[PDB]
Amino acid sequence: ICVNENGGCEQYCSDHTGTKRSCRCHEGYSLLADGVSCTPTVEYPCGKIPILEKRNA
Amino acid sequence: IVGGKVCPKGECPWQVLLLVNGAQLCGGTLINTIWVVSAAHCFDKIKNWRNLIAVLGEHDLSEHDGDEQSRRVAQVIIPSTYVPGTTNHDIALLRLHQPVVLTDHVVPLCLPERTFSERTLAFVRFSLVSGWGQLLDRGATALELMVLNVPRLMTQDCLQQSNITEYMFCAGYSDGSKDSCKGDSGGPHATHYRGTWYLTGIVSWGQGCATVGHFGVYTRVSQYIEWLQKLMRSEPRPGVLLRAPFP
Ligand SMILES: Cc1noc(C)c1NC(=O)NCc1cccc(-n2ncc(C(=O)Nc3ccc4nc(N)[nH]c4c3)c2O)c1
Ligand SMILES: [Ca+2]
Ligand SMILES: [Cl-]
Repeated sequence: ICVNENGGCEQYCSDHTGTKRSCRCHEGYSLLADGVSCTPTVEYPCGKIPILEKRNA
Repeated sequence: IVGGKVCPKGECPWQVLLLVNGAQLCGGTLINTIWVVSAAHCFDKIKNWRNLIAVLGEHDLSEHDGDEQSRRVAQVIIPSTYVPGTTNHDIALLRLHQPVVLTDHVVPLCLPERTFSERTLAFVRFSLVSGWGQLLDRGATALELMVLNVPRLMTQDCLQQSNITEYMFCAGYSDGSKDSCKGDSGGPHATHYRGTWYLTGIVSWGQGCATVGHFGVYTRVSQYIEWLQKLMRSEPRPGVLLRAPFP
């Protein structure tokens, strides 16, 4: 699943035996209940630009 | 950087400037509060390993605005497979003496998982490259941080359109108009995917820049994720330079 469309994951994707897939998030993010989306858990998560994130807050 | 634009202050918050005796040495990329990724070749000629400084939150080198944060470089880790004065395995992992403080102007770039980087990021066409390097081949370096959007080539396509190994990739333009350049080595090639930016390349080097028929060469960071991760879990060792086995 992970090789196509990133498995639908916003960030990291792992295949498991069966038609199974688990998405994961980097440190400083948590996975939402959709099982795909990652939301920041800290003020300055990696790979986000604060002055642009605040321009859209 | 040739043919780019000024990176608006705070929009490249992972960019690092490396100094040796106050002089511009190279760029780098912040990946955590104490870890910077740069290019191995930046360190081929260092005599006094204790005068290396990393600066975060830099933008205009002509002024001090208070967002800058300077740290001593405590460790420079280079793969065993890197040969000084060459391009293959051109990567260094730098440990800072004290963490930087994350702020609006100081933010790490995400170091991706290998699978994600190989399966997904490697197919994102355009990525950003940045630095205070030369604005033209054989020209003056930039005083304000510059940034350039460059497209990535598959290596077969690089060779046809021009030794590029599996540890590198080509990106940029073959018309001499837009490129990374001397002074940019070690800086980030950052790739956006679904709202977040990731480290996919390190500015390496070549003979001159913005040369018709030649693309910029980048270290393929996906080959080093496991190597980097293991080192970031390790305790520091006495002596700044450390050569670490690769793989
Ligand atoms: C062992 C050894 N034997 O011989 C040498 C030569 C050795 N090593 C050192 O002298 N190391 C010292 C050292 C430190 C820092 C920089 C440099 N340094 N010097 C030149 C450049 C450069 O041209 N860079 C660059 C960048 C982007 C580019 N994008 C494109 N298209 N082209 C590009 C080129 C650079 O980065 C060298
Ligand atoms: Ca400044
Ligand atoms: Cl030492």
